[PDB]
Amino acid sequence: VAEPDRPLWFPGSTPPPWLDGSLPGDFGFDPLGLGSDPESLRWNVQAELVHSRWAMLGAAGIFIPEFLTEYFTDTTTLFIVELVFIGWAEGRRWADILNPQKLKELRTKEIKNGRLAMLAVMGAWFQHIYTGTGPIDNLFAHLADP
Amino acid sequence: KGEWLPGLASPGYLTGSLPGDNGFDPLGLAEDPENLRWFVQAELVNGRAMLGVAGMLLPEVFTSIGIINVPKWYDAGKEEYFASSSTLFVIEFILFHYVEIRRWQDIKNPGSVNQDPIFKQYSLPAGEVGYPGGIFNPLNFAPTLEAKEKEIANGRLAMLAFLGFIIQHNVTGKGPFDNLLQHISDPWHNTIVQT
Amino acid sequence: RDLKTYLSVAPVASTLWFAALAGLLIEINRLFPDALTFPF
Amino acid sequence: SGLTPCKESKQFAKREKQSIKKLESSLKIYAADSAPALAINATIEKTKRRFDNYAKQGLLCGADGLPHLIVSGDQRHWGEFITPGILFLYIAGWIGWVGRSYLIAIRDEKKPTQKEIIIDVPLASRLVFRGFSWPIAAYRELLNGELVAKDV
Ligand code: CLA
Ligand code: CLA
Ligand SMILES: CC1=C[C@H](O)CC(C)(C)C1/C=C/C(C)=C/C=C/C(C)=C/C=C/C=C(C)/C=C/C=C(C)/C=C/C1=C(C)C[C@H](O)CC1(C)C
Ligand SMILES: CC1=C(/C=C/C(C)=C/C=C/C(C)=C\C=C\C=C(C)\C=C\C=C(C)\C=C\C2=C(C)CCCC2(C)C)C(C)(C)CCC1
Ligand SMILES: O=P(O)(O)OC[C@H](O)CO
Repeated sequence: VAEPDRPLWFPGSTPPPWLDGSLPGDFGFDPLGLGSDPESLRWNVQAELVHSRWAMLGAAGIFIPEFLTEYFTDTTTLFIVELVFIGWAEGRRWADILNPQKLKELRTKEIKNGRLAMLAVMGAWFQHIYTGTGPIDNLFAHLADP
Repeated sequence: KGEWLPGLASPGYLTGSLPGDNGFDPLGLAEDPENLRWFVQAELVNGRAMLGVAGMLLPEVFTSIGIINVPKWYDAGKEEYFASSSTLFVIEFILFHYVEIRRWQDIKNPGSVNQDPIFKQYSLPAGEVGYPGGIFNPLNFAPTLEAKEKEIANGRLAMLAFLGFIIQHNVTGKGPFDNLLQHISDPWHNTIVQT
Repeated sequence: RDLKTYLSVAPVASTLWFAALAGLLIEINRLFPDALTFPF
Repeated sequence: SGLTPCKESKQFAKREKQSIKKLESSLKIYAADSAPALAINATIEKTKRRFDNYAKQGLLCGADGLPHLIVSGDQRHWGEFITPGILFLYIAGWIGWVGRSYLIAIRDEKKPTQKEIIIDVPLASRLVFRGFSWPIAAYRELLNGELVAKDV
C-alpha cells in the first residue's frame, strides 16, 4: 500500500519513512517525528482520531448558534455521571487499543474533515479569548471591512 | 471464572479453583501459594461484615416507625448491659480466645474437628479449612461449589458496605439509615458532593 | 521517537520527580499552612 | 508539663499581638489600596489564624510563650507525633518497598546497571502502587524478606 504519489503537504519533497500513505489521510506530515515508533504511531493514530470525532461534535455546537442568532444541578453530578459513563465507555476503548478498499476513502476523508474541526473549534476560542466577541456573525460581519 | 478487566488478564495464581476467582490481584500480595491459603481464610472470616453490617443496618430500620426503641449502632456503648461493659469484654475476649486458636490449628493442620471434654461422644466429621460442616451446618446443606462463590461475593459487598457505613457516618453526622433516607428526600441534590 | 523518552528517563527524571514533589508539598502548605500537628 | 495550655497563656497571647503590630507598622508607609498592602494584611490574617488554630488543637506552650510538643504517647497529644509519625513510616516504607521491588525485578537477565542509570522502564510493569500495601511485607518476612547468605 505504498506510493510516492500522495499529495504531500510540502511538495518536492516530503517522505518520512514511518509515514507512507498506508494510513488514511497520510499527507506526509511530521518533521518532529512525533511518532517514529510503531507503538508511537499506533497510539497517536487513535489519539488523532478520537479527537476529531469529538471536534466534529464540537462543531455541531457552532451549528446551534445560527439556529438562534445549563443544568438541573450544574456540574457536580452532571460530571460524575459523565465521568462514570464515558469512563466505562472510554474504559473499554482503552482495553481494545492494547488488545474493502472502499473503506480507505471514507476513513481518509473522515480524518481530514475531523482535522478541520479541531483547527476550527480551536480558532473560535483563541479569537474569543482576549477579544470578547462571538464568532456567530463574523463571517460576513467582519467582511464589511478589515 | 470471570475477569475483572477484559485485557490485562488473570494471573497464574488465580486458577479458578477457588470460589470467587476473578483474576484480581494487581498488586501481587497473594502470589506465593502459602500466601493465598492464608488470605483465602482472611477473606472468608472478614467477609462473614455480613453478620455485622446487617446487624447495624436492619435494627436501625426496624426502628423506622417505632416498632422498637433501641439506640443507634453508634450509641450502643452503654448501658446495653445487665453486668456493665467492662465485664463483657473479658468474657468476650477469654472465650473468643479459645475459639480463635482452635480455628487457627485447622489452618495449619485439620485438625481439631473432635469434641473435647466430652466423655463419650462424636466429633466433627469434615474436610476443607475454610468451611467445617457439622452443627456448623445442622441442616446439612450442600457444601457446593457455587454457593461457596455466593458466600464470598456477598461478603465482599458487605465489606465495601461497611466501609461505606463508617465513612458516611462521619460528615453525615448521623445514622447510616437516616443518611440513607436523607438522600431519598428527592435526591439529585442529596449527594456526597454536598460533603 | 523512542529517543526522546529515554532522554527524559535519566537523572533528569530526578529533577522532574522532585519538581513534582515540591509542587505537591508547596500546594499542600498553601491549603494547610503553619501545620504543627495532624488533628483529625 | 509545667506548661499551661496556649489558651490560658499570657505570653503566647502577648506574642501574637507583638507580631501583628510590627506588621501593621509596615503598611503605614504604603497607603492602603496598594500591593504591598494586602501582602502585609494577608500575612496578618495568617498570623492570627495560626495563633488561633494552635490554641484550638491543644498545644501546651511553655513559659516562653511557644508551643511545646509532647511525644510521651499521651492520648491527649497523639496528633503531635504519633499520628504524623505513623503517616511518615507509611510513606517511608512505601518508598523503601517500591525501591527494593525495583532492583529485584531488574537483576535477572539484561544489563542490570543499564536500568539503574536509565529507567526507561517506568514503575516497571506497575510497581508503584505495590506500596499501597507495603505493610503486607510482614508476610514477606515470614518467607524470604531476607537472604540467607550471611548470618541469620
Ligand atoms: C479481608 C478482605 C479481603 C481479603 C482477605 C481478600 C482476599 C483475596 N481476594 Mg478479595 N476482595 C475484597 C476483600 C478481600 N479479599 C473486596 C472488598 C472486594 C471487592 C472489590 C474483593 C474482590 C476480589 C476479586 C475480584 C478477587 C479477589 C481475590 C482475592 C484472593 C487473591 C487476592 C488477595 O490476596 O487479596 C489480598 C488481601 C488484601 C489486599 C487485604 C488488604 C487490602 C487493603 C489494605 C484494604 C484497602 C482498604 C480501603 C481501600 C481503604 C479506603 C481507600 C480509600 C481510597 C478510600 C484473596 C483470597 C481474587 C481471587 O481469585 O479470589 C479467590 C480475585 O480475583 N478479591
Ligand atoms: C450480627 C450483628 C447483629 C445483628 C444481626 C443484630 C440483630 C438484632 N439486634 Mg443487636 N446488637 C449487636 C449486633 C447485632 N444485632 C451488637 C454488637 C450490640 C451491642 C450489644 C447489639 C445490641 C442490641 C440491643 C440492646 C438490642 C439489640 C436488638 C436486636 C434485634 C432488633 C430487633 C428486635 O428487637 O427484636 C426482633 C423483632 C421481632 C422478634 C418482632 C416479632 C416479635 C414477636 C413475633 C412477638 C409478637 C408481639 C406481637 C404479637 C406483635 C404485634 C406488634 C404490633 C403491635 C406491631 C435484632 C435481632 C434488640 C433486641 O435484642 O431484640 C429483641 C435490642 O434489644 N441489639
Ligand atoms: C461539551 C460540549 C457539549 C455540546 O455538544 C456542545 C459543545 C459545548 C461544543 C461541547 C463540546 C465541544 C468539544 C467536544 C470540543 C472538542 C474539541 C477538540 C477535541 C479539539 C481538538 C483540537 C486539536 C488540535 C487543534 C490539534 C492540533 C494538533 C496539531 C496542530 C499537531 C501538529 C503537529 C503534528 C500533527 C505532528 C507534527 O510532527 C508536529 C506538530 C506540528 C506538533
Ligand atoms: C512507641 C513509641 C516510642 C517508642 C518506640 C520504641 C522505643 C520502639 C521501638 C523499636 C525497635 C527497637 C524496633 C526494632 C527493630 C528491628 C529490626 C530487626 C528491623 C527491621 C527491619 C527491616 C528488615 C525493614 C525492612 C524494609 C522494609 C520492610 C520497609 C522498606 C525498607 C526495607 C525495604 C529496608 C516513643 C515512645 C519512642 C515514641 C512514641 C511511640
Ligand atoms: O462481582 P461483583 O460485581 O458483585 O463485585 C463485587 C463488588 O465489587 C463488591 O463485592
